[PDB]
Amino acid sequence: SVLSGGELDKWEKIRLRPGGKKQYKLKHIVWASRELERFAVNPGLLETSEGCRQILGQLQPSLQTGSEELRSLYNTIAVLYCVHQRIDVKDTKEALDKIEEE
Amino acid sequence: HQAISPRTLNAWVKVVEEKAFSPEVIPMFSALSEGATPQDLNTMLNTVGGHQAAMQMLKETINEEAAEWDRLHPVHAGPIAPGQMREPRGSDIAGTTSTLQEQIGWMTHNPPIPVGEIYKRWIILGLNKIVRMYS
Repeated sequence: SVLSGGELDKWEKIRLRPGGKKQYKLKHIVWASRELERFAVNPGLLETSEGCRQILGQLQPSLQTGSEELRSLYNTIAVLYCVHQRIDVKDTKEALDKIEEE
Repeated sequence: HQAISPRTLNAWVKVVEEKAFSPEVIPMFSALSEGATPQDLNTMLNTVGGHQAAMQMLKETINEEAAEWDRLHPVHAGPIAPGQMREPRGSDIAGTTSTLQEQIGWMTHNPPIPVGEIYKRWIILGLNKIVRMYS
C-alpha cells in the first residue's frame, strides 16, 4: 500500500490550504492512483520518496504550460513526498515550499 | 552522465496511453530509449501503469533472455586483466545486479559491451510478443 499506519495519521492532519478547514483524506491517495493510471503512469511509484520524486519531475513541465489539468495531482503528490520523507507540513503550501527549495 | 529525462518518460507513457501495445509502441520505445543504460530501461518499464499482465509477460521475457544469454556466454576461468571488468551476466545486462558505474564502464569500453542495446533487444522481443497477443 502507499502509507503506513503512522504516515496515515500524519496525512490526515494536513490541510489543503494554510489555516483552511478541509484536510487530506485517504480518498486523495486513491484519486491520485487512478489519475496516474489514466495517463499510463504506474501508481506504485507513489509508495516511495524516489517514485513521488520521479513523478513530480514528470508533472512539472505541464504546470509550465498554463494548463492546470495536473495541478491537484501534483499537489497531492508533493504532500505525499514530504510525508514519505518525514518532512512535517501543515498544508499543501508548506509542502510545495519544501519541494520549491529541494 | 545524465539519466533518462522526465520529458522522455512523458513521451514514453504518452505512447503507451495512446497506443498500448499496438505495433507502433515498438519504434517509439526504441527511439525514446536512445542511449539508455539498463538502469534507464528499467526506469522506463517501471513507469508504465495500467498494463499489469503485459508488464508481467514482458518481465518473464526478460528472464528467459537473461537465462539464455548466460548459457551462450559462459564466463572465462581465472581472474581478469588489470581489474578491467567482470564479464556481464544476463542479470547485469538487465540492470538487476549491475551498477550504473558498471553499466557505463561496459558501455564506454574499448571495445564496448553495449549492455543497454542488448537489454533493449530483449525488451523489444518481449514487446513483439505482447503486440502479437493483443492484435
